[PDB]
Amino acid sequence: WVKILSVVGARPQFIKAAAVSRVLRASPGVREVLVHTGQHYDDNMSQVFFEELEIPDPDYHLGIGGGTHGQNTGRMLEAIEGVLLKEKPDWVLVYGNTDSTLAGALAAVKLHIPVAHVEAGLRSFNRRMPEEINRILTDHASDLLFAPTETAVQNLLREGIPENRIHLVGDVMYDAALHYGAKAERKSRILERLGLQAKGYVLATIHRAENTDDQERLRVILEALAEVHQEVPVVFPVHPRTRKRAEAFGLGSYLEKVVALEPVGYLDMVMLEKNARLIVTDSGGVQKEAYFYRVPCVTVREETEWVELLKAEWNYLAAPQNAKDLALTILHRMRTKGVEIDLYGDGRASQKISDFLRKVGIR
Amino acid sequence: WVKILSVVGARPQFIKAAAVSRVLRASPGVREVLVHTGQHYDDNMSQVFFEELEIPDPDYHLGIGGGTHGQNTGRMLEAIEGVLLKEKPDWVLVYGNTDSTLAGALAAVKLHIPVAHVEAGLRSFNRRMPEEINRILTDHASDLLFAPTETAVQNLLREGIPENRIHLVGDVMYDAALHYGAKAERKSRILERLGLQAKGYVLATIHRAENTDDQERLRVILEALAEVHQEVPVVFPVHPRTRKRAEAFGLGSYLEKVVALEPVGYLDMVMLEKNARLIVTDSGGVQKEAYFYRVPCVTVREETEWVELLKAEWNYLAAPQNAKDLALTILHRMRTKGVEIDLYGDGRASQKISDFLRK
Ligand SMILES: CC(=O)N[C@H]1[C@@H](OP(=O)(O)OP(=O)(O)OC[C@H]2O[C@@H](n3ccc(=O)[nH]c3=O)[C@H](O)[C@@H]2O)O[C@H](C(=O)O)[C@@H](O)[C@@H]1NC(C)=O
Ligand SMILES: CC(=O)N[C@H]1[C@@H](OP(=O)(O)OP(=O)(O)OC[C@H]2O[C@@H](n3ccc(=O)[nH]c3=O)[C@H](O)[C@@H]2O)O[C@H](C(=O)O)[C@@H](O)[C@@H]1NC(C)=O
Ligand SMILES: CC(=O)N[C@H]1[C@@H](OP(=O)(O)OP(=O)(O)OC[C@H]2O[C@@H](n3ccc(=O)[nH]c3=O)[C@H](O)[C@@H]2O)O[C@H](CO)[C@@H](O)[C@@H]1O
Ligand SMILES: CC(=O)N[C@H]1[C@@H](OP(=O)(O)OP(=O)(O)OC[C@H]2O[C@@H](n3ccc(=O)[nH]c3=O)[C@H](O)[C@@H]2O)O[C@H](CO)[C@@H](O)[C@@H]1O
Ligand SMILES: [Cl-]
Ligand SMILES: [Cl-]
Ligand code: NA
Repeated sequence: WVKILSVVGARPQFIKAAAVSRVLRASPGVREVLVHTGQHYDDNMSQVFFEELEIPDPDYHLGIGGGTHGQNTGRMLEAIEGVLLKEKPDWVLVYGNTDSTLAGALAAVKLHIPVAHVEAGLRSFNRRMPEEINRILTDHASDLLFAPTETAVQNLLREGIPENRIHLVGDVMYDAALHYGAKAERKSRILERLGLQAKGYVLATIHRAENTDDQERLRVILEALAEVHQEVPVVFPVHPRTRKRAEAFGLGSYLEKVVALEPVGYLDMVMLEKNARLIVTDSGGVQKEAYFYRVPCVTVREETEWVELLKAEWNYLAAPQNAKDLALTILHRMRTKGVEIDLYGDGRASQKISDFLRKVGIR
Repeated sequence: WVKILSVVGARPQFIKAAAVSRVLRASPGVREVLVHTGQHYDDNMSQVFFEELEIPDPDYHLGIGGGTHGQNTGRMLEAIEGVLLKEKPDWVLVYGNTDSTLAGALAAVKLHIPVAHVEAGLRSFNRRMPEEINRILTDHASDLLFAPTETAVQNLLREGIPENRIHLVGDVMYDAALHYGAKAERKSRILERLGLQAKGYVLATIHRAENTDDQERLRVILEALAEVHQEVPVVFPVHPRTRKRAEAFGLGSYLEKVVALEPVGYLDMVMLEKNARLIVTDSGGVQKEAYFYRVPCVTVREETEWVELLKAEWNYLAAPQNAKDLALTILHRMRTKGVEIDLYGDGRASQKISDFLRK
């Protein structure tokens, strides 16, 4: 009856989409079309998520990826528009803040197709971040804004977005963690294969462009991880951009001084996060995931969007300026806990989102 | 030296860049680089402005136009990104609110090149207009905002954009009218070849998507204008978009019933605006221009971005609901006038901008 077309491109977008897609598939008023831009294309970055989270094959795969901002965004814009003219959906759902997100929103909004932004209103206040551009422009292009936190609500209101278009629904990635938890615990044997026990390692992920594209920042990080490793084993699934940059900069050797893995699937990843002594990341989603599992976290950035984690003291910023301090901060915070607090809703964000889409009516 | 790279695609943008470039051309410590996206390509929509306004040849011409929103915008984003990578400017300047404008900003922001928006903060609150989306996304992507009006300023502040990034400089298209008026006087002979008497006609332009793509709205307008023509001749430079939609909906006879022209150069157009009894338009520029020459204006839309013109009684909104209502509104308004008031500044917006960019 109502057709809702989702646009996904990259790993974190398949996980969110998994959770929301489940509710939309199950809903009777609702046919879904999934468009995968091709932004993430390696099997351990894309395929594995579709398999392990039980997502059906995309209705479209545009096969666009590996280019500049300008190539990727631009080619995505044109190709998504193509799909949209054929499919003529009632809603376009875009997720998060990848180049794929912005391309989806821009494609839709000029065709007068209502766009709903899942994970809306987050701000880094750091415009050099491409993801800051993406979420600002996406949000102002959107008709519905599904905010995960009250901070995000307040950001949107401050940018003069009407309250009637903003919905605090919490976080679908919490829905996903809750839902897929039993499957992870049953199926992952990553601890076994690595020979690791509960709380006998630190988990690390790093891929922010601002960390990977600057040789000195990256060196600071790899070196701090290696030092940390001497005291507590460090498990490092390595983003494909991070590996490419490490290699290009001649930092290959630093990956040998830790337990460096290829990108892992969600199920393995849950298990690593759950059983870590501490998570160190520059990832958006991992910051929250650490909090889900009540594991202290260190964010290797000058800022985070998820400021509630800092207030609650589950998270702590440590910009990579010298390996000495970064290593020290990590080992110190390894001993901390934040305060008890519920964030991110009740794990039924996707259900709230589905309901608001079905019941908004024609303008 | 500061490298300022201007991105322009459409007629209105050439006219603004004309005013801004003359100032930067003759400014110490500034190299100007101009990219033409190719969005307007016809000689009567593009080349004629470069020629008559003495705008230098573009350093680059990306040759993109005539496609969808998606196609135009997408190819311009990739192409403009190409040039920026080769030129590495200190600033990107974008103008107005066309698809070219958005591509330009978006290309630049992702390379961490600062973007200045010339004519920032205008709002129609008609979110469906592709120009509203364009100016909103652009304003939010820009680092400097050159607002032409106080309302444009209040619009930005309401959207959370901080005061220290907003400069009220007035309107460069005012600058342009001043500078080129004289030349329009000596070189324009359009009244001669059309055989019109000064104040012997009404001037019309229509090209908003929401008027042209909607058969019934376009019908009301060409109907209404033909009835106006029975009473006072109607002179109608027909935008190419308008011509094609009119022809598509089999409305081309209403065009022949009035004095329907291909698009004309800025010089002819200045003449026509100056010497019209009243101007009927859905253009943005042309409504300001009508006030410049104290010619009463009727704006064939449900709203305007330039609210000060309604308030000053120089302009009057007339939604295209009914051919006869629209025509009577036009015929009525032509023996009206607005109040004594100076808008859009001193004719030195271009220099105020040029100044903020070196500083
Ligand atoms: C900083 C930033 O803007 N980030 C935006 C960004 O996501 P992100 O930074 O989280 O990238 P990412 O960490 O690759 O994926 C995490 C997931 O991978 C899983 N994960 C991670 C590593 C791994 O080896 N295996 C695995 O399953 C983890 O378990 C976890 O579930 O794109 C997102 C999107 O557009 O949807 C936005 O929502 C984000 N915005 C925010 C604000 O968080
Ligand atoms: C409504 C809207 O969004 N409009 C935006 C739009 O401009 P616009 O509607 O004025 O298009 P347009 O009317 O073709 O050109 C006018 C010029 O053509 C001259 N003109 C007109 C007809 C003609 O035959 N010959 C000629 O020289 C006239 O002398 C006049 O100088 O794109 C502009 C841009 O991105 O820079 C935005 O600043 C505008 N935003 C605003 C707010 O005005
Ligand atoms: C601009 C943008 O949208 N950035 C997002 C992108 O980062 P990410 O760094 O993956 O951004 P891109 O999609 O531009 O990929 C960058 C580079 O990674 C390599 N590559 C990428 C994918 C793949 O399957 N194989 C591969 O080798 C290529 O060298 C490619 O050029 O996804 C991340 C999640 O994982 C998000 O946090 C980022 O916000
Ligand atoms: C979406 C967009 O940016 N719209 C702007 C564009 O409208 P405009 O209507 O020109 O928008 P486009 O640039 O998409 O052109 C639309 C159509 O006009 C025809 N065409 C255009 C140019 C040309 O030289 N020859 C030709 O034939 C083509 O059929 C083209 O597909 O410029 C106007 C100024 O004139 C601005 O008021 C509009 O905001
Ligand atoms: Cl990662
Ligand atoms: Cl026109
Ligand atoms: Na369904």
